[PDB]
Amino acid sequence: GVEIETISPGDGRTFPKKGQTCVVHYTGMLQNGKKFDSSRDRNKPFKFRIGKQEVIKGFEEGAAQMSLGQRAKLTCTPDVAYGATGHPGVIPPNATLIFDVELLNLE
Amino acid sequence: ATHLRVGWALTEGYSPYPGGGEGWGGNGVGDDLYSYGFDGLHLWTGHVP
Amino acid sequence: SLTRCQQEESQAARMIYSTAGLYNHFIKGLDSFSGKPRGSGAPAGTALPLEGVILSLQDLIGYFEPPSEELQHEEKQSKLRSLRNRQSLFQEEGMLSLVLNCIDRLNVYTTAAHFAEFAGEEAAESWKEIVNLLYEILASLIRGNRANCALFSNNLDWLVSKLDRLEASSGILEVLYCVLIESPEVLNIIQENHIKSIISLLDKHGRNHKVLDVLCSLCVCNGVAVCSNQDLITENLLPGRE
Amino acid sequence: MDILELSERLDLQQFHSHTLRLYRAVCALGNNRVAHALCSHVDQAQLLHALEDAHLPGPLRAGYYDLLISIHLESACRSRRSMLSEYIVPLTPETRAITLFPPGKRTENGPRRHGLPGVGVTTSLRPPHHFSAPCFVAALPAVGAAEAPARLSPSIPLEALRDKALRMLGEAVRDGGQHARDPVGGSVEFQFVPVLKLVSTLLVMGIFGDEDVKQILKMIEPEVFTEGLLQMKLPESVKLQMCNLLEYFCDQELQHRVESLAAFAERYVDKLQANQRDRYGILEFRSPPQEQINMLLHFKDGEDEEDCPLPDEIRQDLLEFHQDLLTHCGIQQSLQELVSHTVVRWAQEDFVQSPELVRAMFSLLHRQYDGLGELLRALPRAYTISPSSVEDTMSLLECLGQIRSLLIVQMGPQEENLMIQSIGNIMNNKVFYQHPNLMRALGMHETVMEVMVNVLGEIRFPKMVTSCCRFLCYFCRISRQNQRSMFDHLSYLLENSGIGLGMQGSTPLDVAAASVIDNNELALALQEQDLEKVVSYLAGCGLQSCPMLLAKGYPDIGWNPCGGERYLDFLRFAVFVNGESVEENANVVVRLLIRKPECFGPALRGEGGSGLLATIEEAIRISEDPARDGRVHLGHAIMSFYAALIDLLGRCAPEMHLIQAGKGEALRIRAILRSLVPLDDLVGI
Amino acid sequence: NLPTHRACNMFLESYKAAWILTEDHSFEDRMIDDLSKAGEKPDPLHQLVLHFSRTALTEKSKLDEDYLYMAYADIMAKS
Amino acid sequence: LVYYEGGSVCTHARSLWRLEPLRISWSGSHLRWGQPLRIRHVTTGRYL
Amino acid sequence: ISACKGETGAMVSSTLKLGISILNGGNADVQQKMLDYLKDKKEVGFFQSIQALMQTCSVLDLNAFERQNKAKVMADDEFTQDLFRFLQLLCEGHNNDFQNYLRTQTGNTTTINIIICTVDYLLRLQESISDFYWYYSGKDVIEEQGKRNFSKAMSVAKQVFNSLTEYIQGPCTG
Repeated sequence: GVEIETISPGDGRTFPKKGQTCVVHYTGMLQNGKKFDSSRDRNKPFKFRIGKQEVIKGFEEGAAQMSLGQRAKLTCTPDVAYGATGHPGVIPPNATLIFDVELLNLE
Repeated sequence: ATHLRVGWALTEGYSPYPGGGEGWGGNGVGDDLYSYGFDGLHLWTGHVP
Repeated sequence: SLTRCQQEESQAARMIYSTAGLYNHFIKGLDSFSGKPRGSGAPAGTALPLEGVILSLQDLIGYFEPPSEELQHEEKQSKLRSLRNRQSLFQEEGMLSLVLNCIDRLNVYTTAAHFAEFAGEEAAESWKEIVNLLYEILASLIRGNRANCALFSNNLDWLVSKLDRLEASSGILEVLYCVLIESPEVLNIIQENHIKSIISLLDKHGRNHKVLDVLCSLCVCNGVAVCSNQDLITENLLPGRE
Repeated sequence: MDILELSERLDLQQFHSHTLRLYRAVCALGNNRVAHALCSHVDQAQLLHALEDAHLPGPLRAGYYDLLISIHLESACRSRRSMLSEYIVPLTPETRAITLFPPGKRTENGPRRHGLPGVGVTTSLRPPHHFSAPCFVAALPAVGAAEAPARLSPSIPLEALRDKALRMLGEAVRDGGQHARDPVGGSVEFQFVPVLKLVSTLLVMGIFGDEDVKQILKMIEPEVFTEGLLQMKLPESVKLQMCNLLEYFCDQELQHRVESLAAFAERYVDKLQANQRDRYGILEFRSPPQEQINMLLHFKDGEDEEDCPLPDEIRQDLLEFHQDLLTHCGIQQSLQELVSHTVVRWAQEDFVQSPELVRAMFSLLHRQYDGLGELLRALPRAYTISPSSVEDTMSLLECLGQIRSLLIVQMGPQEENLMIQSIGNIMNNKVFYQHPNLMRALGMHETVMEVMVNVLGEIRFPKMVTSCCRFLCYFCRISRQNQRSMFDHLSYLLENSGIGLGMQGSTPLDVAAASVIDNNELALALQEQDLEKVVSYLAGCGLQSCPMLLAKGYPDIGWNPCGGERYLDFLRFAVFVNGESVEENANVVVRLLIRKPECFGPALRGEGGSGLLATIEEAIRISEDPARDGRVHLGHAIMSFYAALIDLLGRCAPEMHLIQAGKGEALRIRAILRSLVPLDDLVGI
Repeated sequence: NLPTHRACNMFLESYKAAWILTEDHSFEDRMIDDLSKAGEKPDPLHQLVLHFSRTALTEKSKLDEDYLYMAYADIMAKS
Repeated sequence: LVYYEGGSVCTHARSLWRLEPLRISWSGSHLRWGQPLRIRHVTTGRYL
Repeated sequence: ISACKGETGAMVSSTLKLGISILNGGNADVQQKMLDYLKDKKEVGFFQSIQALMQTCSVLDLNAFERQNKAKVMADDEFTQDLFRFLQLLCEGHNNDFQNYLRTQTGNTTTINIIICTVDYLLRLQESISDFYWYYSGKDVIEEQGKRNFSKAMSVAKQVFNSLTEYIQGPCTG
């Protein structure tokens, strides 16, 4: 599955529910320590709807367990993210992913 | 992210210079074997948390 | 009817006669001791000194020099025309096959000591220089002539597999670059293993920009972009940031 | 380490510059997926930071500028440039307000107020741009799904980019004005070339507004447009970019002139037709409308021609507009004088070395001197449409720009699917059969012919040939002018029509037949070499067995009946028109046929060949035996070949009145035809 | 009586045929005189002629069309 | 073997011959009619 | 002119017009420069191209006339006039050297005789005109199209005759 560790605590009461839209800031790097993506570089928060297979499984499962304003770290195994095919030219096959996620706003 | 660490250092070998360095730069306390630092979640030494 | 010919053609014919005789003698001498380990032999036709072939190769290298880039337009055009004519004559008489055969004969030995095991210590001091000069003369012969470069379309593996060799790597790389530049059609037969071999050469021999130029030359064919090549290069070079 | 340290580490600098060159190389010519992949190795912040760094070495500065341009802006600029040679103006209230000169009449001097180039309202149709936002956490799509949509292009904020470009260009101009000893990048060329290239690309793509254009114009020459850049001392590389900018502004001037002419045309027609209606109501009218409009305008000579009933005020309006158009072009301080003086001074000062600079500057000078000829040559492209059709036109354009994007790419299955879908979409549009002149002006039949030529030049993709053939036949079936335009490729079409398969569906022979059919003028213009080629194909077909039938396990036959029928029907179309025969083509065909008897098949052979009746009876017997048959059946094909041949020979016969006149040629031809086929065979059949 | 856009198209073609072609220009002599100055190494007209000669002398199997050459040759001939 | 051939062979090297008189001194003299000669192939160095 | 290799088109027409423009009146300096350049270069492409251009000039065609009538006869008359005017201006002024050079090129590897080519074209044109008259002999009146065709054919014949006269006006005995 996915492992979640808390960096900065959040509200602790509000959680993402069905039909809502999450606005997050994230940064993703490989297990070796090499960065491959960051939404703060583009200076625009990422927005996605939960339950509509818009993103990979691990990102959604990690974001489902976080409260409003929380900042945490997520780890995803290869069978959850891109499997054995990877992302051509970006992610090699059989890679474990590490994300640093902050939840900003809901809907 | 903002950097902030606190700890102890040794006079003989701890010498950070602005700019480049080990890893991806930004060397502070705990990025060699001459300093020992803390930041709230990790113990840093030898450029390893 | 009797027609007079220019002196340039007669000079070329005489040089061809002498060079063909000498290189046939050298090939026979090389084939003499194939597979018979001993301390004596005749690498040349009748155990001639090996300095003669070196001098002949250097003279041939000097013969095929391209014109200076600082000359006038018309003079440069005339010099290029003469060089093309001379290259066509030499190719037609059949020196390319002779050079290829010499390279094939010499390729079976991996080091100077291994060659001296069959030709003696007295003849092993010129092996590396002869190989380098042979690659240089091949590159000089095929440069700028697409008709000559078209001969390599069916023997690409024979050229690619020799990039591992560490005696004359630069000459092989230059020959491959010339072949790729002159004849874009060969871009349609490149496969994955050749690209991986080139990338492995880059990994093994250090950071060299000639390999980057060679890789760049494999993407566009006279105005159309050849995707596969681009996709394979991106997939095999980029993701592993090493 | 710090990247600026590459100022003294030359090997690393060379390696990194060649690495950037490779980055550009792997993205060239529509590699949008590779661009999306590359957007993770060199992100947006790095590019925006490197655009402003003043301490970078020159090669790295140029490489980063080129990398930004190639990753983000190349494809849209290429498409927009490819579709800038045509003017389409919709008849809208915004169009009516366009005038050659600004409305202010307070200045009545010679120059009046010319107006700034590229500033104002334009209504020519141009499709917008499309981009996608990069993201590397999106779910993987359907693996292996064919016919997937195009990859679009990575996105980047444009307003901040153009503001940054303007600021950098102003900074560079100020820096160069002071004659500093440390130019950015180490030299003037490295300081100036990338910024000018970026500015030119952004200008061509159409991003800047009126204020930005005014600022750029003021930077070019402060005195003319209400230290200057044109009057500095520069090498050739900067002068090339300067020429590009001047070319863009001249193109804008020409477009403005065309739009003003169209607006005046609309207003004048609206005024004139009501007067014509009133004049007819008060009371020549049998002439076609083109002749009417020609007659109504016949007063250029300045005399009151009674042949035209136009009142005084309409003529006054037309004459005033003509005078304004003449004085706008300078035939009777400004951009033209500035460009001419600058080019002449540049040529005088030094001996130019690069051919491209010479060509560009002399093209600019020629454009500047002959103002009216350029407008005269540009008019045959302009076109006007009703405002209700606009939404229909744009889509068609977005289809056309699709095909042109796939002609510079190596061919594949997904490319085949996209081509077929685009051609079908173009065929399904309705305006395609409402404005044929516009379709001819856009020259899309040339593009389809280019696609077909590329494909044909053991074929790999058989479906595209059928698609192009059917599209071209449909295009030919529309109007006479389209038929005449397609008629000029007949030699090539017949050259490539000799394929041995034929049964792929539609074939270029069908295109040729559609090009020639039922057109008297086009039929009379046919050359004899094409007929000879067709006859040679027919003889070759009649001498050899069918390959595909043999490959399917069919009984061996000494000739190919299923093949020659197509050539026979093409000849039949070539000979017979609108129920009457053309004597020349019939005589040529008969004379060509009689000299190659093997075209007639085994039946009409003189060396032991049995007559038509015997072979028809044999074919009838064959059709009763499944063993000698076996989709295509042997007896039916054998019957059809001879039926078509007899039909063609009957259509080649002369007319009755020629026989009545007693001309020898008709009697000779009829005697030959009678000698070929006996009457008893026809009666028995 | 007729759709407006068609009427505009016929008006455009008729105006092009009747009024624009009737006008005359005499810029050839002025252009040649301006290009022959060399005031303050060949003059610009010399460079143009040399460029066209260089284009002509190149070795190629066929002579491709060049509209710049045709226009400038027409100008020189009319001068 | 010896052949008659046309075409581009008219500009190749294998179509060149050299004439050698039997005289040694003044061998560059103009050829007399009926004078004995030898003909040599330049590229192969053989006499017909 | 030498680079066209005998292919008709717009470029050769523009070149011929420019040559006629700069050779008008019989300019001796232009003739001297052209002759010096031609004798220096020793190239054979020029006269081969001229001969190829001459061999493709058209004449009156009767079958095409009938085809058009049932509903292009001489479409390239201006090019023919330009070519023969260029040759005449080349020989203009009783320039003996250029006349002799046009008859025979001494220093080249091969030679071409332009006078005989002009005579051959004249023969073809005369035969075409005779066929046209034979066609129109029986009719009582002549329609406008025949009149215009006759006019353009005779306009070409005038220039051919003038070119021959300028060839032999030396007197150049050869």
